[PDB]
Amino acid sequence: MIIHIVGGGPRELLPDLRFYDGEDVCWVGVDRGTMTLLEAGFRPVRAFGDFDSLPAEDVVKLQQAFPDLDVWPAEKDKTDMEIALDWAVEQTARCIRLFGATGGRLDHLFGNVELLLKYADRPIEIVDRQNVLTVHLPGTYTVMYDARYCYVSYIPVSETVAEFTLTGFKYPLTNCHISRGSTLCISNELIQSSGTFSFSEGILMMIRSSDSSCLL
Amino acid sequence: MIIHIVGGGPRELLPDLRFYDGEDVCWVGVDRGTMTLLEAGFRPVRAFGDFDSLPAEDVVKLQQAFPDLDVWPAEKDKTDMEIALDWAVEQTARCIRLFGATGGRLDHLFGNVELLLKYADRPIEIVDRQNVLTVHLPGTYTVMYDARYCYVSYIPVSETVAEFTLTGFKYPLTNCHISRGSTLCISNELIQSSGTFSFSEGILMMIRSSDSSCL
Repeated sequence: MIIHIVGGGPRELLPDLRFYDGEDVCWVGVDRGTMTLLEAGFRPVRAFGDFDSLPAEDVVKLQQAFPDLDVWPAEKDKTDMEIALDWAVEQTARCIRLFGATGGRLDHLFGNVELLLKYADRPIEIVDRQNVLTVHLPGTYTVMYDARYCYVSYIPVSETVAEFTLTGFKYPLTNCHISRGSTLCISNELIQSSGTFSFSEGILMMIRSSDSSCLL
Repeated sequence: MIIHIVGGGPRELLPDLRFYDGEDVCWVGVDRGTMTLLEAGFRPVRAFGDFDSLPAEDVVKLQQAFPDLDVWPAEKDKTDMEIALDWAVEQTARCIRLFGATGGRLDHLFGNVELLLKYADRPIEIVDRQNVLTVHLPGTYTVMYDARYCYVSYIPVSETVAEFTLTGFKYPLTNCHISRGSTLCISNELIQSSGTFSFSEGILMMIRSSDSSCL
C-alpha cells in the first residue's frame, strides 16, 4: 500500500498525478488539495482541513461528487498536512508521498521538512514537478536510475554525518566525513543503472531534482 | 554599501527589483541572474558563472552589449551562488540580499540556506516575492512592522534553541525551550510597530512572509 497526500500549495508545482496513480495507491486530500483529486477523478480515502480553505463553488462541487466524504477538521496548533501525515504514518504504508507541499510561503515547505525529520525513520517523500526530497537515518539506501531527475544533492541535517559512502555516481565517495557548515551540499549524478548511499552516523537529506535542461 | 545578488532561479519568483535598487546598491549576477539584471537595466559590478551555462541567444545578447563584464568562473565543489557570496561577505557590506535563490530545484534553495548558516553572523537575507528568510545566532533582535509581510515564523536550525522569547507578537512566548523535531514551526504575527525575538543558545531561522490573505 502507498499513501499519496495532496496538499494545497501552488498548483502549477504539482506533477501530473495520473503518473503517480495505481491500484496500490490510496489518495488523501489536504486543504484545497482535495479539489485537485476531484479534478483527476480520484476519491480521497480521507481529507483533512476546513472548508473555509476552498472557494464556495468548490465546496459545492466537492460535496456533490462525494456527499459521504470523510473529512477531518483542522486542529489548533497543527497544520492540515501534519494531521494528515500523523494519520498516514499509522497505516503501515510502504511509502508516503506529499504533493502540493512546496512553493509559495517558504515557512510551509520548511515546516513540512521538519515533519519528515520528525518521522525520519519512515519512508516519506516530498514530491513536486521538479524534485523529490527525503531525509534519512543511518543505513544503506538504494538510488535507482530515474528519467525524471538528473541531479542528486546531499545535505547534512545533523552536525556531522559519518562514513558517507556512494556507489554508482559520477564522483565517488568512500567513508567521507561530513561536517555541517564545512560541507554545505554535495552535488552528484547517478551514472550507473543504480547505486547506493550509506552512512553510519547522523541525519542526511537527499534531493533529486530536474530542470528544463534535464532532458539529456 | 549594499550587495544584491541575483541568481538563476525561476524568474517569476523575483520581486520587482526596481524597489530594491539604490545608490548604495552594488548588483551582482549569478548564472542567468545576469540576464535578469540586464533586462532590468542594472549593470552588475561583477558576475559569477560560465557562459556555457546560459541559453545560446543570451550569451550573444550579453557578450554583444556588455563584453567588458567582469565574470568569475565556477569553482571546485562550489555553487556559483557560493563563490558570489564568499566574495560579497569579504566587502564589509551593511546588508547582502540573495534574489532568484528560491523555487525550481530545491537543492538550490536548501544549499543557499546552508550558505546563510555558514555566514550566520553576517546580515544576509534570502528574498522573493512572498518571503524574506534570515538565520540568526544567539542575541536579541528587533523586527519592524512591514506592510509586505503579515506572517512571521521561527524554525530551529540547531537541535535546541534556548530561552526563546517574543515581545510584540500575536502568540507570545517567554523563556521557551525549543527542540527540533518536537517544535516543528512556530507560526506568528507581529502586532506592534516593532517587536523583538531573543534566544540564548542555538541557531534560529526567521521567515517573514505574505499571501493573498494579508490585508
